[PDB]
Parts: sequence; C-alpha cells; structure tokens
Amino acid sequence: ENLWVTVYYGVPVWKDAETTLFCASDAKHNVWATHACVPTDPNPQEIHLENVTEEFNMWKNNMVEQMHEDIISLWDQSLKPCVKLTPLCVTLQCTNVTNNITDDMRGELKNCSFNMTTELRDKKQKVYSLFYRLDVVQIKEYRLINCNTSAITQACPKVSFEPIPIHYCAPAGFAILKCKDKKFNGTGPCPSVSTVQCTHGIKPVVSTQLLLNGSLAEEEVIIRSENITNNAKNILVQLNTPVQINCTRPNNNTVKSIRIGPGQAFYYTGDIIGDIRQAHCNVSKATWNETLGKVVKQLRKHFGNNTIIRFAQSSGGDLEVTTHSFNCGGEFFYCNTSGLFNSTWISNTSVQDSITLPCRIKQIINMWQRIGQAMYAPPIQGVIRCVSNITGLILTRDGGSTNSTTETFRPGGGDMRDNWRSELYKYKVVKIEPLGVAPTRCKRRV
Amino acid sequence: DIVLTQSPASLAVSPGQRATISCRPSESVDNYGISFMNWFQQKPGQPPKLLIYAASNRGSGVPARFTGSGSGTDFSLNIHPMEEDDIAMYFCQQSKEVPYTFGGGTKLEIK
Amino acid sequence: LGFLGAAGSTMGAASMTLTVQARNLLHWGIKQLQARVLAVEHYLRDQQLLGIWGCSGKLICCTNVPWNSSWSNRNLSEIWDNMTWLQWDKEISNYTQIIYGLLEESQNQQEKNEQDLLALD
Amino acid sequence: EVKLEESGGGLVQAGGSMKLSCVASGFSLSNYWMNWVRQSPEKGLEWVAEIRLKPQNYATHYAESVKGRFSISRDDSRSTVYLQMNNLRAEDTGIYYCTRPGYYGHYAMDYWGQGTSVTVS
Ligand SMILES: *[C@@H]1O[C@H](CO)[C@@H](O[C@@H]2O[C@H](CO)[C@@H](O[C@@H]3O[C@H](CO)[C@@H](O)[C@H](O[C@H]4O[C@H](CO)[C@@H](O)[C@H](O)[C@@H]4O)[C@@H]3O)[C@H](O)[C@H]2NC(C)=O)[C@H](O)[C@H]1NC(C)=O
Ligand SMILES: *[C@@H]1O[C@H](CO)[C@@H](O[C@@H]2O[C@H](CO)[C@@H](O[C@@H]3O[C@H](CO)[C@@H](O)[C@H](O)[C@@H]3O)[C@H](O)[C@H]2NC(C)=O)[C@H](O)[C@H]1NC(C)=O
Ligand SMILES: *[C@@H]1O[C@H](CO)[C@@H](O[C@@H]2O[C@H](CO)[C@@H](O)[C@H](O)[C@H]2NC(C)=O)[C@H](O)[C@H]1NC(C)=O
Ligand SMILES: *[C@@H]1O[C@H](CO)[C@@H](O[C@@H]2O[C@H](CO)[C@@H](O)[C@H](O)[C@H]2NC(C)=O)[C@H](O)[C@H]1NC(C)=O
Ligand SMILES: *[C@@H]1O[C@H](CO)[C@@H](O[C@@H]2O[C@H](CO)[C@@H](O)[C@H](O)[C@H]2NC(C)=O)[C@H](O)[C@H]1NC(C)=O
Ligand SMILES: *[C@@H]1O[C@H](CO)[C@@H](O[C@@H]2O[C@H](CO)[C@@H](O)[C@H](O)[C@H]2NC(C)=O)[C@H](O)[C@H]1NC(C)=O
Ligand SMILES: *[C@@H]1O[C@H](CO)[C@@H](O[C@@H]2O[C@H](CO)[C@@H](O)[C@H](O)[C@H]2NC(C)=O)[C@H](O)[C@H]1NC(C)=O
Ligand SMILES: *[C@@H]1O[C@H](CO)[C@@H](O[C@@H]2O[C@H](CO)[C@@H](O)[C@H](O)[C@H]2NC(C)=O)[C@H](O)[C@H]1NC(C)=O
Ligand SMILES: *[C@@H]1O[C@H](CO)[C@@H](O[C@@H]2O[C@H](CO)[C@@H](O)[C@H](O)[C@H]2NC(C)=O)[C@H](O)[C@H]1NC(C)=O
Ligand SMILES: *[C@@H]1O[C@H](CO)[C@@H](O[C@@H]2O[C@H](CO)[C@@H](O)[C@H](O)[C@H]2NC(C)=O)[C@H](O)[C@H]1NC(C)=O
Ligand SMILES: *[C@@H]1O[C@H](CO)[C@@H](O)[C@H](O)[C@H]1NC(C)=O
Ligand SMILES: *[C@@H]1O[C@H](CO)[C@@H](O)[C@H](O)[C@H]1NC(C)=O
Ligand SMILES: *[C@@H]1O[C@H](CO)[C@@H](O)[C@H](O)[C@H]1NC(C)=O
Ligand SMILES: *[C@@H]1O[C@H](CO)[C@@H](O)[C@H](O)[C@H]1NC(C)=O
Ligand SMILES: *[C@@H]1O[C@H](CO)[C@@H](O)[C@H](O)[C@H]1NC(C)=O
Ligand SMILES: *[C@@H]1O[C@H](CO)[C@@H](O)[C@H](O)[C@H]1NC(C)=O
Ligand SMILES: *[C@@H]1O[C@H](CO)[C@@H](O)[C@H](O)[C@H]1NC(C)=O
Ligand SMILES: *[C@@H]1O[C@H](CO)[C@@H](O)[C@H](O)[C@H]1NC(C)=O
Ligand SMILES: *[C@@H]1O[C@H](CO)[C@@H](O)[C@H](O)[C@H]1NC(C)=O
Ligand SMILES: *[C@@H]1O[C@H](CO)[C@@H](O)[C@H](O)[C@H]1NC(C)=O
Ligand SMILES: *[C@@H]1O[C@H](CO)[C@@H](O)[C@H](O)[C@H]1NC(C)=O
Ligand SMILES: *[C@@H]1O[C@H](CO)[C@@H](O)[C@H](O)[C@H]1NC(C)=O
Ligand SMILES: *[C@@H]1O[C@H](CO)[C@@H](O)[C@H](O)[C@H]1NC(C)=O
Repeated sequence: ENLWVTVYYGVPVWKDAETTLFCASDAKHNVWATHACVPTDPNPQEIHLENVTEEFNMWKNNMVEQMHEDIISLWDQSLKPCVKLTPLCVTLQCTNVTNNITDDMRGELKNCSFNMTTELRDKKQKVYSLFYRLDVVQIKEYRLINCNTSAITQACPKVSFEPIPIHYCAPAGFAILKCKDKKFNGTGPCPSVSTVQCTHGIKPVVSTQLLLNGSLAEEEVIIRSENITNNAKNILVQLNTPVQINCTRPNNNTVKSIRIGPGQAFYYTGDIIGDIRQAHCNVSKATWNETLGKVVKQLRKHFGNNTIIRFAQSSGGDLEVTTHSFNCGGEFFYCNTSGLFNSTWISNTSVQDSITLPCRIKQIINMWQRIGQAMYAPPIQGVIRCVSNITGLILTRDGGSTNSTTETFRPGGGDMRDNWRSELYKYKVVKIEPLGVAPTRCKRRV
Repeated sequence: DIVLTQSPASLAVSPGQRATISCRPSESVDNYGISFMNWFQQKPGQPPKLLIYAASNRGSGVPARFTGSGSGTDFSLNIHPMEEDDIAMYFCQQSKEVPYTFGGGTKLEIK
Repeated sequence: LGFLGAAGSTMGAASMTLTVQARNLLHWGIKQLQARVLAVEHYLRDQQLLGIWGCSGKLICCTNVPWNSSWSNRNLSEIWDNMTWLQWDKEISNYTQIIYGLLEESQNQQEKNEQDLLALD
Repeated sequence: EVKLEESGGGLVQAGGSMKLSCVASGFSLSNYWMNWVRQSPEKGLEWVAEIRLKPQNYATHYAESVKGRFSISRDDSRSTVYLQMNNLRAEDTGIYYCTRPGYYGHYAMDYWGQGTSVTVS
C-alpha cells in the first residue's frame, strides 16, 4: 500500500577509508617496532564474507605508506642513544696492506692510521685500523667517505638488526578485508573475501633486486605491475618456490676498541687472522635454472608467444641499486648478481652445480637514501655464515621492444615501498556504517 | 628491407632423385648463433605448410626426406627421394626482421 | 553469521544480525589517542541523530514520513528478498540527505508540539 | 585443435573499402600475436600486417606496399581479428590468409586458415 521511511541500525555496510593501524608483535634490544608494539592475537579470527566481490587495488593501498613511515621512524629512534663519530674525520694516512693474501679487487682492504682523541681534552692517541676501499676516498692522505657531506653515527653494538614479524590490527569501527583469491594480480574484483581483526605478521626485510624471506605464491609464479606498458615501472615477480642462497665472510676479522671522550667508545677492525679472501654467495645452479624457466613461461603469457626473452645485469646507477643488498650478522654486503641474469631464452630452455657471486662489504651506509645522514656499522668478530631463500624478483623492461621479436629485462630496485607491497597487496581497510533506511510499510502512533 | 633471392625458378626432378633448391639472403638470417630461415611447401587449393624452421629443424609431421642446410647468407633445401607427393611450390622466408620477406616460390615437378 | 557475515545475505535475512554488528561499533601516543577519539565522536553522532528521530531506544523503528516513489523504482518485497544491503545503499545514495532531513523536519517537529498540548491539559 | 576461419571476402570496386575478419578457435587470442599475409600467382607470398599484445600497446606494423590503406585491429573479448582496408587498388587482388607465428624464437607461419578471395575492380 503506502510505503513509509523506516530506520535500521547495525546494518552490515562499509565504505573505503584510511585509518591508522596499530602494530603488534610476539617480541633484549632491537632496532625494530617491538619496542613500540603491544602483544599479538596468537590466532586471529577469520570470518568469510560470502557472495562478496569487493575490489582491491594494491597500488593505491595506503597501508604501504603507513608501514614505510613507521619503519623509518623506528630506525631513527634506535640510534638516538648511540655514539657520534664526529672526531673521526681526520687525515687517515694509509700504507696499503700486508698479510698472506689471496686478495680481492686490488686495494680493496686498506691499513690506515690517525691521531684520535682521548678521555681527556689535553691528550691524543695514535691508533691504526683496517678499512674497506668503499669506506675511504683519496684526497698517501685520505678522507673518510662522506665526512664532507654528513655526520656519522655508530650503531650501538648491542642492538640486533634481525627482522621481527609485525602484525597490524584495526581500530574499532574499522575492519580489514583480505583477498583469498588464487593468482590475483593485485587489482580488480576479488572473488573470495574474508574479514580479519589483524594481518598476518610481516617481517621488515630489506634487500635490493631480489626479495628475500617473503611469502610464496600458492600454485604458480605471479607477475604484476602498476602499468605493464610503461617501461619505467617495476615488475614484481612472486615465486611459488624458494631458491636457497648461501652467503659467507671467511676472513676471521678481530675487533678492537678505544675510549673516546668521557661518555663513549669507538669500535674498529683489528688485525685479520689467517688468509684474506673475497666474500661470496652460492646459489644452486639447478634450482636457479628451473626457476628461470618458470618465470619465462609466465612472462610469455603476458608478453605473448613468439618472443625471445633475454636477461641482463643493470646498465648503470649507484652501488646501492645496481647490486644486491644483504644484512647478515649486522654486516652489510653488496653482491654482484651477474651470472644469475646472464641468459637468453628461445626454446623453453637456455640457448647455451652452483653459481658463485662475488660480494663487497661497506661500513658506511644510508639505508633510506636520505641526504645529510649516515651510519657506521661496527665490525663483527669472526666468520659469518648466512643462508636464506629468494622468494621473488624485481625486474624492469629495458628494450620495451615492439619493433622486434626480442625483449630484454634487467633487475630493478631503489624503492623500498615495492618490498612492502609484496605482502600488503592482500589487504584492504574499510569503515563500518551501521545506519540506513528502507520503504517497508508501517506506522507509528503518536 | 632484406632481399631474399631464390633459385632455380623451377626444376624437374626424376623419381628417386635428389631435388635441390637454394636461397641467398642479401643479409644473413643468423642471430644469437641461430639461423632464422624458414621453408614452406604449397599445393594448389591449399594454404602453405611449414616444413623447416631455423634452417635445419623439421616441423611436426614432416618426413625424413626433407632437410635444410647452410649458414650465413647461403642456404639450401635437399629432398630425397623425389616422389609425386612432393610436387609443390617451395618458398624461403626470412623471419629475422620486420617486414618479413618471402622467396621465389620455386616449382618442383616430376621429370 | 559472524561479524559482517550478514553482508552476503539478502536484506531481510540480514536483520537477524543487527545486534552482532552493534557490538563491534565501539608520537605513538598521539596516533593511539586520535584514533580512539575520532571513533567515539562518530559513534556519538549517530546516536544523536537517532535521538532527533526519536528512535534512540531501538535497532529497528518506523516513522510516519512517506516514501517518495521516485527514490527507487522497485517493489517492496523485491528489495527485501532480491537485494543485499551493500547494493541497496548505492541505489539510494543520492537521496540519503533528503530522507534524513525529512525525518527531522516533517515529523518530529510536529510531535513535540502535540505532546506539549496534551501535557498542558 | 587450432582453427582459423576467414570471412568478409568478395568483389569490391576500386577505391572502395571492406573489412575482413578471422575467428580464433582452440587457443587464447589474448595470449598470442597475430598476422596477415596475401598471395597471388603474379607475386607469390607477401606479408602485409602484424598486431601486438597489450604490453606492446597493441602496436601495429604494415608492409610499405599496403601502409596507410590498410589497418589491423583485434577484439580480445570476442576471440576475433579484423583487417580493414580502403582506397583499394586492382593491385590488391589476391587470396588473404589469417595466420599464426607458431614456434617460439622461430617465428614462422605454423598455422593458416583456409583464406578468402578478395577481388578489386
Ligand atoms: C631469512 O630467514 C632465515 C631463517 O630464519 C635466516 O636464516 C637463519 O638466520 C638466523 C639469524 O641470523 C640464524 O640464527 C643464528 O644462529 C647463530 C648460531 O651460531 C647465532 O649465533 C645467531 O645470532 C645469535 O647469537 C649471537 C651471538 O653473538 C647474538 O649476538 C645474536 O643476537 C643471536 O642471539 C643467530 O641466532 C639461523 O641459523 C639461520 N638459519 C640457517 C642459516 O639455516 C636468513 O638469514 C634470513 N634472511 C635474511 C636476509 O635475514
Ligand atoms: C589484472 O587483472 C585484472 C582482471 O582480473 C585486470 O582488469 C581487467 O583488465 C582487462 C584488460 O585491460 C580489462 O579489459 C578491458 O578491455 C577493454 C576493451 O575490450 C578496454 O577498453 C578496457 O580498458 C580494458 O582493457 C577489464 O575491463 C579489467 N577489469 C576491470 C574490472 O577493470 C587488470 O587490468 C590487470 N592488471 C594489470 C596490471 O594488467
Ligand atoms: C664529498 O666528496 C665526495 C667524494 O669523496 C663527492 O662525490 C664525488 O663527486 C664528484 C663530482 O660529481 C664525482 O666525480 C666523484 O666520483 C664523487 N665521488 C664519489 C666517491 O662518488 C661529493 O660530491 C662531495 N660532497 C660535496 C658536498 O662536495
Ligand atoms: C698495519 O700497519 C701497522 C703499522 O706498520 C702495523 O702495526 C705495526 O706492527 C709492527 C709489528 O708488530 C710493530 O713493530 C709496529 O710498531 C706497529 N705499528 C704501529 C703499532 O703503529 C700493523 O700490524 C699493520 N696491520 C696489518 C694487518 O698488517
Ligand atoms: C661456494 O662454492 C665454492 C666452490 O665449491 C666453495 O669452495 C669450496 O669450499 C670447500 C670447503 O670445504 C673446499 O673444500 C673446496 O676446495 C672449495 N672449492 C674451491 C676453492 O674451488 C665454497 O665453500 C662455497 N661456499 C659455501 C658458503 O658453501
Ligand atoms: C647451503 O648449505 C646447506 C647446509 O647448511 C646445504 O644443505 C646441505 O647440503 C648437503 C650436500 O651438499 C647435504 O648433505 C645436507 O644434508 C644439506 N643440509 C640440509 C639439507 O639441511 C645446501 O645444499 C647449501 N646450498 C648450496 C647452494 O650449496
Ligand atoms: C657485475 O660484474 C660484471 C663482470 O662480471 C660487471 O661487468 C663489467 O663492468 C665493468 C665496469 O667498469 C666494465 O668495465 C666491464 O667491461 C664489464 N664486463 C662485461 C663483460 O661487460 C658489471 O658491471 C658488474 N655490475 C656492477 C653493478 O658492478
Ligand atoms: C655472460 O655470459 C656470457 C656467455 O657465457 C659470458 O661470455 C663468455 O665468457 C667465457 C669466459 O671464459 C668465454 O669462455 C665464453 O666463450 C663467453 N661466451 C661468449 C663470448 O658468448 C660473459 O662473460 C658473461 N658475463 C658476465 C659473467 O658478466
Ligand atoms: C620444452 O620443449 C621441449 C621440446 O619440445 C619439451 O620436451 C619434450 O616434451 C614432451 C612433452 O612432455 C615429451 O614427450 C618429450 O619427450 C620431450 N622431449 C625431450 C625431453 O627431449 C619440454 O617438455 C618442454 N618443456 C615444457 C615445460 O613444456
Ligand atoms: C604458446 O606456446 C605454448 C607452448 O607450450 C603453446 O602451448 C601448447 O599447449 C598445448 C596444450 O594446451 C599443447 O598440446 C601444445 O603442444 C603446446 N604447443 C607447443 C608449441 O608447445 C600455446 O598454445 C601457445 N599459444 C597459446 C595461445 O596457447
Ligand atoms: C550466497 O547466496 C546464496 C543464494 O544465492 C546462499 O545460498 C549462500 O548462503 C550465500 N553465500 C554463501 C552460501 O556462502
Ligand atoms: C695498494 O697498493 C696498490 C698497488 O697498485 C695501490 O694501487 C693502492 O692504492 C694501494 N691501496 C691503498 C694504499 O689503500
Ligand atoms: C705468510 O706467508 C709466509 C710465507 O710467504 C709464511 O712464512 C707466514 O707464516 C704466513 N703467515 C701466516 C700464515 O699467518
Ligand atoms: C699525529 O699528528 C702528528 C703531527 O705532527 C703527526 O706527525 C703524526 O704522524 C700523527 N700520527 C698519526 C697520523 O698516526
Ligand atoms: C600506461 O601508460 C600509458 C602511456 O601511454 C597510458 O596511456 C595508460 O593509461 C597507462 N595504463 C594505466 C595507467 O593503467
Ligand atoms: C680465527 O681466530 C681465532 C682467534 O681466537 C682462532 O682461534 C681461530 O682458530 C681462527 N680461525 C682460523 C685461523 O681459521
Ligand atoms: C637447464 O635445465 C634444462 C632442462 O629443464 C636443461 O635442458 C638445460 O641444459 C639446463 N641448463 C644448464 C644445465 O645450464
Ligand atoms: C626460508 O628460510 C627460513 C630461514 O631458514 C626458513 O625458516 C623457512 O622455512 C624457509 N622457507 C622455505 C624453505 O620454504
Ligand atoms: C619502435 O620504433 C620507434 C621509432 O620509429 C621508437 O621510438 C620505439 O621506441 C621503438 N619501439 C618502441 C617500443 O618504442
Ligand atoms: C518526491 O519527489 C519529487 C521529485 O521526483 C518531488 O517533486 C516531490 O516534492 C517529492 N515529494 C516529497 C518530497 O514529499
Ligand atoms: C512489481 O509487481 C508487479 C505486479 O504487482 C509486477 O508487474 C512488476 O514486475 C514488479 N516489479 C518488479 C519486480 O520490479
Ligand atoms: C533477483 O532478480 C533477478 C531478476 O533478473 C534474478 O535474475 C535473480 O536471480 C534474483 N535473485 C534471487 C532470486 O536471489
Ligand atoms: C545518482 O547520482 C549519480 C551521479 O553520477 C548518477 O550517475 C546516478 O544516475 C544517480 N542515480 C539516480 C537514481 O538518479
């Protein structure tokens, strides 16, 4: 008959919105969020939302920006108690190196000495220490790298850099939606959606050109990008298998220290015991060979058949983006990935045991590529061994060719937000709106 | 454009004898150490059929009697034994570059 | 029928769960405090709006404001049995402010006056 | 089993226009490159057009002999390929074929449709 306005409250309707999510962790000193975080839900509840086709868009996901800002802020807070090395910027005369040497790139290791300050304002002390070539620039007389651009802070020796899984949880009135659909490319409608109070834990792993210790694709290698036609964009590749990599530093370095001023001390590399050798990483050849074949097959689906796919090392740019960054034992390594990407594919096999890559060590680093800031890592005593799994790749189109039967890819990197996206693409945040109206016929007495 | 020369314009071959057809690209088909010449067979009333790819690899369903040869700018097709079933036009193709080009369409017949 | 499990169901079926939904509506220190404060202000504003409508004591209520036939060209039983609340909210999204204003203006303004006369007697 | 079916052929007056079509079957069109060639006893085989996939921005290429008078396009949602032509010349008379590049890194016309006659006068 006559339809009337009715009011309902508690109606299950939501709208897209951004809100701050709060971190939680199962985790004693560490640079990571564990100090800011609260205890986790050990078994987060998941409720499937049936008959829901909610759209996801990882490229517009603001959770990425929140994660990035929190990680940087935490990194900085961990350094505020730590020792400043301003007195360290000195003449640094160097005398080459003497030992039982199998060496490295020639001149990679340097023996240097200087006048360092002491506990009393009235006195100075003569010291010597070893430096890597990357740490020192010639003015013989030398200058510590970046003394002419920034202050250098020593990382605290007692604080771990080991990744800690971080969970993110919604505030009341908000919910986190998760896409369960297999082989999702990160955009468009998701066929299967569920609601969780919190995300699965995400580790703050930092690496370049290759993604380490991330999640694996459930069935097949997944290739995604913001704009497949734009050569500028990075292409993220998620593997459905791990590839194990064995990295080591054989040199048996020793550690010595000097008290500087009343409140602080400086740590430096001492004499090296035994033969001096190049740092390196071992990747299984058979495993890598299979892995590339899986990636190539998926590339062909996107770029079509009848294409010759070639891989190559980066053509240029700084060490920070042209090599693979690691953090193992607190030492920072830069490894040359050439030989992993050195191939051409035609017949679903290459046209042509293990692969060993050379690595370099640098003590002066800038993790977020910020201008005017730098950190000095302390030396780690003894031999380092580190084994990890490669879980994905960052590739860019180099040739971009449409005028030929060929295409060439090279490793990408330098933008950390793309690492965060490899885990966060699954999630979306929405706001709950409980109020609504309907026509149902009814009346109310006055 | 790359000019693909093919000869003879035609040849008659007696049964059981070897046929030979040659092609001379103005620029080599080779790339990545691999030849890019294709060979096709055609009969009236039908579309062309691929017999050889990469100047040496027989296609699916292709009998042993057909073989490719050569490298650089000098390639040839050798058919043996010749049979009536092999009477056809034959074409070379250069797949290395756009535009793709075709050969002379040499006629092979029984003598 | 867990939290928001109702969203997949048709509008009529969803009414079974309104209580379930209601239960879930309610440097670093700044982020924590601002999130909590904003959640509270939003919560209170919805209750204030119901209080203006006179429906603050109920999850479900009826009003005496007539439905405009132009707001949606659908049958009543069609809406309740053939649609989800997510779909329904989109179809009338252009008219929500109009309906809210009518509830406040066209009905509750009159009832308060009649009640004053009855109470006066 | 891969099949290609040509259509839209026939006699057209010179200076006129027509559209040829090819129906893909047995394979995913969206995952594959497509090509057109033509034949005449006067000339033998001649390549005329190629069309690329989405990462390639659907770029197209034409032989100089047909460029600017011919256009190639595809509809991935219908599994079809079209060849549009205009400003037709008697020189364009011949048999047109829908083709597929086949073997990888060894681009070759592994598959052909039956083709269709086009006559210009
Ligand atoms: C990706 O994850 C894998 C799996 O976790 C990881 O491989 C493992 O890394 C951990 C951490 O480096 C290794 O655990 C080490 O074990 C040695 C044993 O001698 C400990 O000494 C290490 O440090 C402890 O002891 C130090 C003594 O000075 C303390 O200072 C320090 O704070 C620790 O208490 C540490 O526990 C583990 O053995 C490997 N697993 C292997 C090699 O199979 C991999 O490294 C991760 N990848 C990346 C890039 O992080
Ligand atoms: C990841 O996959 C999703 C689908 O699961 C992609 O969304 C869909 O992409 C296709 C191809 O672009 C869209 O098809 C359309 O074709 C018409 C022409 O027929 C064209 O005009 C449109 O612009 C579009 O290309 C399809 O509509 C689209 N679906 C939705 C809901 O938008 C998504 O693009 C993929 N992401 C990447 C980076 O490839
Ligand atoms: C501080 O010194 C470094 C070198 O130690 C300067 O970096 C150099 O800049 C020149 C000019 O562009 C390059 O040719 C050198 O190759 C750079 N050296 C290195 C190691 O990259 C840096 O510019 C100086 N900073 C300031 C503010 O002058
Ligand atoms: C680096 O050079 C210094 C200076 O030559 C070496 O230290 C010297 O070692 C000899 C032998 O014990 C002493 O006689 C000198 O007095 C030391 N010089 C000092 C303490 O200033 C140092 O051993 C060298 N390091 C390496 C790894 O060879
Ligand atoms: C990476 O591979 C190289 C080459 O196999 C390893 O070098 C060998 O190390 C073993 C250690 O017992 C020696 O016995 C071999 O003689 C070495 N081979 C050489 C020098 O050619 C290297 O140890 C591997 N790295 C890791 C971390 O396993
Ligand atoms: C990296 O090191 C690990 C050991 O830490 C290697 O795994 C072992 O490999 C040997 C054979 O070389 C097996 O006998 C052991 O049983 C393995 N240990 C396991 C499986 O726990 C691994 O192969 C090395 N990776 C590379 C690429 O050399
Ligand atoms: C990774 O290593 C390869 C060599 O294995 C480097 O290639 C050489 O780079 C130098 C740079 O001065 C060139 O002079 C050489 O001609 C290159 N060799 C070849 C064969 O091309 C490559 O540059 C290294 N990558 C990085 C980022 O350092
Ligand atoms: C990339 O791969 C090529 C091919 O393997 C490498 O070139 C080869 O270098 C070795 C050195 O002993 C020669 O024996 C081969 O004949 C070369 N192959 C050629 C020329 O086709 C090249 O050095 C690799 N680049 C690296 C490792 O940076
Ligand atoms: C890549 O191509 C090769 C050559 O066609 C494939 O090798 C053949 O695969 C078929 C089907 O499994 C087998 O029946 C043949 O015996 C294989 N020939 C061999 C092993 O010499 C190969 O399987 C293809 N790879 C993929 C992943 O499809
Ligand atoms: C693109 O190339 C692949 C190569 O595998 C084609 O895959 C064919 O897959 C079917 C089974 O689905 C096999 O019977 C064929 O033998 C495969 N062909 C070859 C040459 O390996 C695929 O069909 C090609 N294009 C499309 C659209 O599938
Ligand atoms: C989806 O709707 C169907 C009726 O079309 C209903 O049976 C089902 O419960 C809904 N969602 C489910 C079953 O997960
Ligand atoms: C080490 O000696 C080499 C000899 O070539 C020289 O080139 C290099 O500069 C030296 N390294 C130093 C002094 O750090
Ligand atoms: C370095 O090599 C010399 C021989 O050249 C040897 O006598 C000396 O002991 C070695 N030093 C070591 C192994 O520490
Ligand atoms: C310390 O400074 C004095 C200044 O005369 C210099 O002679 C001496 O070599 C310096 N010691 C070093 C650099 O180790
Ligand atoms: C990719 O970049 C091209 C550049 O022409 C643009 O036309 C296209 O819209 C982009 N695709 C997107 C943003 O999805
Ligand atoms: C490394 O140095 C330590 C110092 O205590 C020594 O015990 C160990 O044997 C050395 N390792 C070698 C020489 O391989
Ligand atoms: C990689 O594996 C393929 C088989 O999947 C093999 O044919 C090829 O020779 C391998 N490449 C090597 C061992 O370098
Ligand atoms: C990756 O490496 C870590 C650390 O060794 C290990 O715990 C995890 O199981 C590995 N993932 C695999 C092997 O899939
Ligand atoms: C194709 O050629 C044009 C110039 O004619 C060039 O600008 C283009 O980069 C080439 N390929 C692509 C993908 O741009
Ligand atoms: C119903 O809507 C029409 C416009 O479609 C409007 O003219 C009319 O005044 C409305 N009736 C009300 C608001 O009572
Ligand atoms: C509403 O019901 C009428 C019959 O009263 C029917 O004719 C019409 O199709 C219905 N409208 C719908 C289902 O949208
Ligand atoms: C709702 O009505 C439409 C009318 O086309 C029908 O197709 C659909 O199946 C109906 N949904 C139901 C009955 O759940
Ligand atoms: C609601 O407003 C939007 C504005 O884009 C319009 O497209 C849509 O048709 C409107 N709905 C109705 C029922 O008028």
